[PDB]
Amino acid sequence: DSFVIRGDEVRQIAPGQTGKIADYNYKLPDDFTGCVIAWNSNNLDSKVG
Amino acid sequence: SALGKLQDVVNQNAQALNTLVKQLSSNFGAISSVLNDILSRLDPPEAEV
Repeated sequence: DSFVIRGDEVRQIAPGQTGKIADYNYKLPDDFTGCVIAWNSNNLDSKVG
Repeated sequence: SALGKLQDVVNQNAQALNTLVKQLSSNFGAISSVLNDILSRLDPPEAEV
């Protein structure tokens, strides 16, 4: 599952979490058997303005 | 007390069921003893625990 988020609210990509993103965009199940990996993507996903 | 042999079992059963019901008033370490309220104030990562 590949998407871009922000450090604030990034903690919601964990099982059973709430918030605008976790509730309306991507919701992980409570019984999750897997892991989430994140890395700084300033060079590719950040553009001026 | 002449009928104490039937009274002790009747009293023990009434008290045992009364205590069994009363255990719902016990906290066991939770923020509140009432299940309907616990879910409302607790987000799933803490509500499930």
